[PDB]
Amino acid sequence: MLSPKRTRFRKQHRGRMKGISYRGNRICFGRYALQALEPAWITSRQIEAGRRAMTRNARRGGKIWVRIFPDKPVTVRPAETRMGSGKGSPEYWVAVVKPGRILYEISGVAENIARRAVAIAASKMPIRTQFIISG
Amino acid sequence: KAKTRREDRTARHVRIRKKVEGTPERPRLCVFRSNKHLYVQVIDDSKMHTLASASTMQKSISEELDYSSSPTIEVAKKVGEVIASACLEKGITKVAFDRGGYPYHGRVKALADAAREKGLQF
Amino acid sequence: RLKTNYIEKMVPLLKEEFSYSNILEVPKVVKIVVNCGIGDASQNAKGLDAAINELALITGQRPVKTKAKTSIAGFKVREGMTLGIAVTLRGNLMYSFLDRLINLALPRTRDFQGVNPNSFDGHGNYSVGFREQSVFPEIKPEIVGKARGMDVCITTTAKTDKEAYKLLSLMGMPF
Amino acid sequence: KKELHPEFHEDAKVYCNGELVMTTGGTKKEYVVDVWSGNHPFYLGNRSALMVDADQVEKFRKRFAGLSEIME
RNA sequence: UUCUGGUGUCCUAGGCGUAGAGGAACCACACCAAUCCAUCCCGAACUUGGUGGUUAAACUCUACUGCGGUGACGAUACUGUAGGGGAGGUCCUGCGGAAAAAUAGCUCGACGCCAGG
RNA sequence: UGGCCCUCGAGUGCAAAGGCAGAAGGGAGCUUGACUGCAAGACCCACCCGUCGAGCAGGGACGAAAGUCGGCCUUAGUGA
Repeated sequence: MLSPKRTRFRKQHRGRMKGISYRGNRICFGRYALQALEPAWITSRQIEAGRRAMTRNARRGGKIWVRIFPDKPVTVRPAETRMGSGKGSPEYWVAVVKPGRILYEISGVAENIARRAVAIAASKMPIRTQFIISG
Repeated sequence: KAKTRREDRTARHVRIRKKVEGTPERPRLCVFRSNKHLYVQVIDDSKMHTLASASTMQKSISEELDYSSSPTIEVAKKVGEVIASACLEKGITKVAFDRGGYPYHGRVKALADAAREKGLQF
Repeated sequence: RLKTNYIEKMVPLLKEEFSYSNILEVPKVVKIVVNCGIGDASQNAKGLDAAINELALITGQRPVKTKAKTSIAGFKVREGMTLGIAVTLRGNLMYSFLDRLINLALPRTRDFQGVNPNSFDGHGNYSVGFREQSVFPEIKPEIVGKARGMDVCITTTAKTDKEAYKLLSLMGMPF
Repeated sequence: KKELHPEFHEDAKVYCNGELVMTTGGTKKEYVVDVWSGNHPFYLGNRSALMVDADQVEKFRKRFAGLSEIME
């Protein structure tokens, strides 16, 4: 649930994944889609390894769309005790992937080719994913 | 295209003031002049109603020249006196000074002064 | 002459050319702001006084003392310094002054074409400009700093642009 | 005192014409050929490009057309 | 009853845009301006004395549902209390309350005191 | 400079929140309550302490007048 961002004064608290309330999108772009079931801290090394894989089995075809964006920073403690708050960029950054929201979107292709494409993309995701269609 | 909010004229001429609001509504004195005549009114307060309302034309009925000038300052004091007197007889002098747009010596300088001739004093 | 010509030839044609109706509601000049900016950047009070006492002759009216609007530019200009003047005449003082530029002053200027580009603002308003080589019955090239021009923005009561040039063309303004 | 009399100059206001004898008030060539006028800028001649497109119109007459050598 | 002016109770079902239309009985433009007064530059705006013309603009109405706004029923989210599950760190159940968004629809206000036709 | 769209998206002495165009915004004249002596009724603290405040008494300033002002938009700029 991340995408290329730009430099800024990014450095705030962590946050807290709440009820499914917020997330609850549908299927706008692309024919089929893929949703989640439980919130989490998706890093950039996960979305990138999942996006390229989505087109890795395609190569020169349709177009990929991302209706998501990270926000909630991620501070980690080196190895010492706890004197203050973490940095926020040691490893990476994440957000919140609550269920009901849409993630990947594929279209302009067949049903089978667009089916296996989401398969591998789902493996890259740490949280379980639900496969849908339309309607 | 895009709705724009602009404060009306009667919202920048410093019409409504503080203090006087000691009462639900201060006994203002509607002393406005049109583009030919002038209308005076001792509007009450609370909700509405007034004590006495006179005009430049109404005076012509009592005793005034027919095709006589109105914008003239001479008529100002005449319009301020006709509205007065009877206004006091209605009960008791309940008029204040309210006017936003007349540089002191405006066509209302005689209207307010006329009130000081019937009893209203401040 | 300029004012009189208005209600005896100017307005008439403005009644037949455009929509037929009453007498008024026709293109009529309201004022004439012949602003004469001064060379900015250079901090000098001489150029300021040389301007105020410059237009106060051709218009016979004490100029203005505009102040630099509060803003952040590239130059080292501050807010609170005077760098321009704009006088505007009305009534008789307007028509009379406007009649000057039309009759006199021009084509007094050597090599005066007259062909004006597009221009127009978009609401019945017209403006012109004079190079650093003009001439006016009031201006005296005997006791002045340096030859400097000025801007002349004439606004009318016209609703549209097509009703702007139609008021200055039949008036006498060079076109 | 220069600030005393603001100088109205009403004379030049109402009487803009006055006397053309003093200063030429549009007596010269406001907009007309001066003398000889021999100016040929880029805006003259080059602007109004005289179109020159001539072709062969079909006529009613017996004439053999075609060069000695044929070529596409 | 219709129209018009000043001041309120109510402040974007009452706002904005567009089109049409009315009055020199009322209101605005407008005429004049040596003055009281004003414009650090112009009486543009205030202001003062007032033929004529107009009511185009402005303003006050009417029509027209583009743009705003007002706003159900049902469902959903959340939650108090009393309990039960549970690997995503939340969720479910009995019960009470139950909006935001969105949909049908409503809608381009309605009146009060006084004065002048 | 002139015209149009001109709608806290500007300006507030300085951080920031809130608030403000009936303006403390901005400009000018007169002035200078950036008043003395008190002060019903309350807020804020364990206490000390802090804050707001109609009106009254003795005298002034501004406006025609009603009328305002006991500091500076408010909250720090301090210490028995």
